[PDB]
Amino acid sequence: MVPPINCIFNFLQQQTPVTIWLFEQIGIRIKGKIVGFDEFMNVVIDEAVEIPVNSKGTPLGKILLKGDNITLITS
Amino acid sequence: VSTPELKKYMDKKILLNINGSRKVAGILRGYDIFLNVVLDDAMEINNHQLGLQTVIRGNSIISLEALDA
Amino acid sequence: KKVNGTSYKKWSFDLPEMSNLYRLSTPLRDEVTDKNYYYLFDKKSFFNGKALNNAIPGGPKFEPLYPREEEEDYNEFNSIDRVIFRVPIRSEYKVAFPHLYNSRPRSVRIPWYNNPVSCIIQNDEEYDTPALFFDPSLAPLLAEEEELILPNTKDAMSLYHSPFPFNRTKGKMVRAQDVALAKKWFLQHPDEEYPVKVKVSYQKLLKNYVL
Amino acid sequence: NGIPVKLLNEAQGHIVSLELTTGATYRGKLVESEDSMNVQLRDVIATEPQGAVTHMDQIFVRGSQIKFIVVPDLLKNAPLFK
Amino acid sequence: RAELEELEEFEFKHGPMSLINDAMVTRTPVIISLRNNHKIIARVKAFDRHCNMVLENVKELWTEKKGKNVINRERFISKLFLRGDSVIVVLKTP
Amino acid sequence: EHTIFTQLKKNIPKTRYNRDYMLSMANIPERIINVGVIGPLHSGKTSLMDLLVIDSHKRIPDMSKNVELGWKPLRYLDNLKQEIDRGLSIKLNGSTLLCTDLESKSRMINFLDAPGHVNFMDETAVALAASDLVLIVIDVVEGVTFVVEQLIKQSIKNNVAMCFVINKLDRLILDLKLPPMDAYLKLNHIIANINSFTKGNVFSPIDNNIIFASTKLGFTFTIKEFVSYYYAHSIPSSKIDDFTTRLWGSVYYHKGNFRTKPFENVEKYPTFVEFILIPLYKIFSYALSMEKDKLKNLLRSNFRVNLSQEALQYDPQPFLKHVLQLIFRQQTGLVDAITRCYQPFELFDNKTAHLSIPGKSTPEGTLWAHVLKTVDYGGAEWSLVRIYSGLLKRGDTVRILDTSQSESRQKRQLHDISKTETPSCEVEEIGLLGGRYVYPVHEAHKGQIVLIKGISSAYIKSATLYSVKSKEDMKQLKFFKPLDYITEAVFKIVLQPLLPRELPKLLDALNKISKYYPGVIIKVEESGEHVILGNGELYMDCLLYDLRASYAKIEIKISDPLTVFSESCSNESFASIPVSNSISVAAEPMDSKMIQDLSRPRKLSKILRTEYGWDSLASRNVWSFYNGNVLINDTLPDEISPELLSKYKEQIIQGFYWAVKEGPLAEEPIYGVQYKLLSISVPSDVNIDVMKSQIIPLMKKACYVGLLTAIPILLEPIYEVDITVHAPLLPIVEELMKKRRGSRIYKTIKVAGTPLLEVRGQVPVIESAGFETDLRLSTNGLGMCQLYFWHKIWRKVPGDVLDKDAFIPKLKPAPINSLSRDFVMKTRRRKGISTGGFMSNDGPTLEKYISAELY
Amino acid sequence: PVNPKPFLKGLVNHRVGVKLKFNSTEYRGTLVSTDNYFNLQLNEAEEFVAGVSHGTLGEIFIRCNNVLYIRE
RNA sequence: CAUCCGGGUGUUGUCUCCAUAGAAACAGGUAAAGCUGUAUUUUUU
Ligand SMILES: Nc1nc2c(ncn2[C@@H]2O[C@H](COP(=O)(O)OP(=O)(O)OP(=O)(O)O)[C@@H](O)[C@H]2O)c(=O)[nH]1
Repeated sequence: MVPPINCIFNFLQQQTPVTIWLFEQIGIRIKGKIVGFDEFMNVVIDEAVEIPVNSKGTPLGKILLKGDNITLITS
Repeated sequence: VSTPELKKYMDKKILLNINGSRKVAGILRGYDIFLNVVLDDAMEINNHQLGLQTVIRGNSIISLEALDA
Repeated sequence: KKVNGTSYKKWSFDLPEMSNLYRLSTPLRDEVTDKNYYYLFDKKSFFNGKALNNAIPGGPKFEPLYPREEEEDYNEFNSIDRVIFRVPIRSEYKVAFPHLYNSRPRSVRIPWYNNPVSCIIQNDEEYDTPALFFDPSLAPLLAEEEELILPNTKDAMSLYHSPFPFNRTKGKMVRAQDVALAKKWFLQHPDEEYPVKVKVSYQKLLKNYVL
Repeated sequence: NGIPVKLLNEAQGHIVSLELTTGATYRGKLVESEDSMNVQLRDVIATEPQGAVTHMDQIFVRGSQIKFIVVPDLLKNAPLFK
Repeated sequence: RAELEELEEFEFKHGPMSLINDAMVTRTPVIISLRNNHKIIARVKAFDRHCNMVLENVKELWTEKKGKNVINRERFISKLFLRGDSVIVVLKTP
Repeated sequence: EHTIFTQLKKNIPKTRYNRDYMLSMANIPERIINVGVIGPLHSGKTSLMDLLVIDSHKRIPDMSKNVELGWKPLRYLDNLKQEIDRGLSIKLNGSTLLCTDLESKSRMINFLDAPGHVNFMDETAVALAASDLVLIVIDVVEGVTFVVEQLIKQSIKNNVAMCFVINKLDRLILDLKLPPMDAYLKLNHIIANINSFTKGNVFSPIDNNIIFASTKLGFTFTIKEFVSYYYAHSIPSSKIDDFTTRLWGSVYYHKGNFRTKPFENVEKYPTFVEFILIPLYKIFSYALSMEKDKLKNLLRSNFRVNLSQEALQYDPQPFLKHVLQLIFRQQTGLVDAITRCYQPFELFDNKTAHLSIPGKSTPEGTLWAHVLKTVDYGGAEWSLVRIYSGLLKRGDTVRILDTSQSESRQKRQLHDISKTETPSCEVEEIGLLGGRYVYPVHEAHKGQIVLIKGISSAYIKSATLYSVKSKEDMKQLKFFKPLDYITEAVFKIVLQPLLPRELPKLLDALNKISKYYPGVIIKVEESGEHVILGNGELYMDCLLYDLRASYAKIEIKISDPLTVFSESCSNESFASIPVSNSISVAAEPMDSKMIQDLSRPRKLSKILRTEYGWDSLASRNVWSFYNGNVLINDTLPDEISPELLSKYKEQIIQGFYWAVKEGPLAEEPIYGVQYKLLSISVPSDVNIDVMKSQIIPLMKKACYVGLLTAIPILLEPIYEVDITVHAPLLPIVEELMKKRRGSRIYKTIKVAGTPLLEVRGQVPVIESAGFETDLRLSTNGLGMCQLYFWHKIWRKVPGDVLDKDAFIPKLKPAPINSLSRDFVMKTRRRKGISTGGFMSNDGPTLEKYISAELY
Repeated sequence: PVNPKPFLKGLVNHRVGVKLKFNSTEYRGTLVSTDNYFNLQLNEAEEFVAGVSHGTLGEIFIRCNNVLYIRE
């Protein structure tokens, strides 16, 4: 077994490309690299990039995305 | 308090029905008490793949229907 | 309030008094109440013996209760040269397994077959201790509500373990011509290092009871 | 403890019915549940909110996204309640 | 429990729940945004962990509108309790 | 149809839970736990079952005043006159109970009360077969006796989930008067022992496997149950599991809401002791010893339970029991524990494979059930049957197969790999267990065990019933094996009927006995001497009573008790000489370890052999053993590999089988031999059938010759012997042992925290003959002996058979060398082999025994 | 190494912008203080209506649950 | 089969001690007794 927390930690260690989907919002996505970790799914994510979904790119700085509105992680 | 008993679904391909009439696929790798899924990454429902391994949040899950019996 | 009234028909006690009474009795009615003591000395056993015309060295004997008719007359079954006499096959057995070792059991009751006993009964000050066992190998729902052992409980347990009268803390009353005490000594299988006359008397008593 | 949860648990094994927040009714043998109504079912049909049905083997469901769970009439008689 | 309460109070005094407390103390008219499009211009009275509020001299502002239409309506209420989940942003106009 | 059913329902106890609901539940599997309560003699499993029954029902009929009070125990599942009077549970009379859990998930439980007394392991075996969980029970005091260990071992064969119930806390509290710490220690020790006995799993109060109890005083609990009742007020719901976990083991609790640090400070009394055992002790002491008012107050405060006005005026023991009942509520804790134990259905498949070979099931197309036991619940013969898959409705016509007809069937199927159903059965009625009634029901269902009334005619002892609808279905089907009735019969008795005008009646009764008691090899012999192999004395006696009172009602003669001896050799064979009316064979004594293994794919076989007895490759190749006796049959000459005459073996070994069944010395079976073929001089002119026939006698003859050569012996069986004496009476026991011929004391095991020297032993079954009674009398009602045969341990009957001088006395016992022969001669006489009151033994053929072995 | 809460703490007395749930509207203001539950307090709060400064509210307090993300 | 020697259970009546109203609650107050109770993913922030 590999828990979610463990996975998150691994991702953090790596600093690999991460693509986050937002909760109750299909059209927008985020793409960056995991810097932080918390007791909840909340994590701080430098080098982030907003993405409108293919139903390209947009400008975006460094961000911490809150735990409640996450859907996907991958790294 | 109780852990979700998904030991029967371990290392099986599962159609994760998630929020907003969306879908995810992939083989099940791990889980915890919140229902946060750890799975090997697959396509989003023609069809197209993103990521190598994926970690889905608990609240987003509407269902996770077993593809493999 | 420890009785019905001056009629003296029902009685009903508390513990300490009862315990005291039991203690007082102890010399007189020390009937050994480990049920197993009476294996082959229960009434049932005696009855069986009677209907089998069979003894126990301690137990009573009778007129045989059916026509003593032999004449089995040596068949291929029950020959000398067929069956094998490794075991002596005493009477003790024949009653302790009436349906097997005795053939043709007419009117023979099924007897008991009980478990062993493990107890401490001592006349010392201290209580609740491992006296003569073997030793082992290696918030709170109540704290400080009680300290576990009282003062009465030393004897309470003993009382609980006891013979008929005492184990009950209440009861009915009995004509004093009732309440045979010698009963309980003559039932108790006693016969080792008593003189023969005593043994005979005991046997007689048993017979009287049993019939 | 949650008496409806208890009821659900008891029902386990029965051909239960199950509608979500999305409005998609399932009907089938209940496999397992938890304190939070995290259901599983076997040999289960799945009705789409619009109309069309779809058969499926082993569904897992999350109680937060479950609206109401229909149990057969047998469990009315006994024996969780009193 | 008391200790916990005290701690909470301290936190409020220090962190993001300080401003609201201050406002309450002062009792000034303040505007509150909501989920369902309701600008609540009101006087603060009560306050707790969950950002629920007892409000006085309350003036809600919305737009009753089935399109195409543009209407701005607002009503006065004497005393009004409020739940925290509805609230997005509270602001003190000096 | 309906009226009759209604009537049946009426003649029964009305239950606290609804029977209809239970029935409904039984439709759905996973909601039916089949449990066999099983333990040592007088564990109090029957008592426990009674408690459960009481809990279930509103009011029970024969439940008198005294029993209610709690003086006499009530065994609701004693039933039968035999049992009521005897004190032993003596058959398998269980019951079916809807029980709630800690967290009330209702679940229907097929409970089965196995007997404890060793001589009824038959029943225990049956229970095991039936049951997928097995409630082992243990007496705290007598501890984990060898018997318990054996049961555990044999349950891990079956295989089954092992919930433990440590019953008789009361005895360590009250009788042994242990300090609470001491009691705790004892419990720990017991647990450790249990674990040791077990191979794979671990058992402890945590993880709901142990269930602490005392049925006399009438209370069972698990830690979890206790927590639920009396540690939910004080703690939040998040830290309850943790608390429970903490509770067991070398763990202490010094003041702190809610910590609880392992070790330690100032005062002793661990967590377990603190939060459980100590409380129990307190309850006991206050219940007996304290003034009542204070106790009542305490019970109002600490436990939230109210003594009624009548209950205050109870006598101590009854009162104590009542108090306990009030405390620890109607026993759901036990149920919960059971549930926790049963995986479920990971094990189930394995268990079914074990019973009836591996493969795969077929649900809808065909139903199959294991006819387990025939019994007499409501006078008439019922059959307790576990429907494994499918659903068996009333009046359905059903296939049947006695597990004698099982192996053969399998073989036939294999060979196969016109329709032919050999017997049938119209299912006249079906119902549930039990205790003192059959609750009649239309549908049997996959999972539940049920008494069926039509099933009997065709089968005896055990069986497989089914209802296929195709050839494919038939092919799919597997057949249950006969139950490994663990102990295996030894103890012989020969019946005659006193007035042989009624031999027929006896025969009829005998059949019933065979059916009803399934550990009863009843051989009908050639000379009208009907024979009964019981497990042992008590069992036999019980059976006799059943026969002589109920199932026959005749004056029935009964031989002094014998045993079956069996034929084996000490030295190897020295001359394979053939016979003609042409094969020669000769046999070697097998290695002890190998024999033991046997008692408990060619390449694989070879490997196994190598592992066991250091046998070579050639040896491995040659072998082809049979019967489960055991003998081993080796094809070990030179020419056989080139020859196709020695090829085609299936026919050849029939003779060998026969030989094994009925030996030379006694026509009493062969054991513990490795046979070796040395020459098979087959002529040119075949006529194949004729040749086969010839071989069938000839092989047997050859075997006999080999045995003769090998310095053969009759083997006695030995009873392994439990004796639970009070310590200082061990010398008496020793003396007793010395007094008889064969006997041995292997190990005096001191039981933990008792005066009871569990002094295991060996005794030859022959010289037993009421040994138990002797032991008990000598040891003034102390040390309940138990004799048994689980091991299947045989031994030499001391000395040399085939010696005409031998002995002196007829009526008396004979000396040991002499005895070697005497038994044999008597056995022969019994058989009808010798001719005369004076006679001898010798084996043809030929040439005057090779000129008396060349002088 | 850099967790979220410490980052947040660091970002006190500095510019921040916050996005919302339904009827999404960006903010822009200097951060006064924060807590464990992520309720915010800003000074000079400008209202970016999808990247359009509609109005300047000034001294404001944002409730945590509607918040989407934090940015410089 | 019967004979005594004892026994309960209620049906009653009679003799010696313990009692003791002729009716209270609504509407809620006072006093006591009997049970039920701290927002960050699955319920109510
Ligand atoms: N001291 C003590 N005695 C008990 C306890 N449980 C049962 N007994 C007594 O010991 C005997 C055993 O109870 P049973 O239920 O008859 O034993 P069993 O389990 O039926 O044993 P089998 O007859 O072999 O089935 C009875 O006479 C009970 O009164 C106990 O916990 N403590």
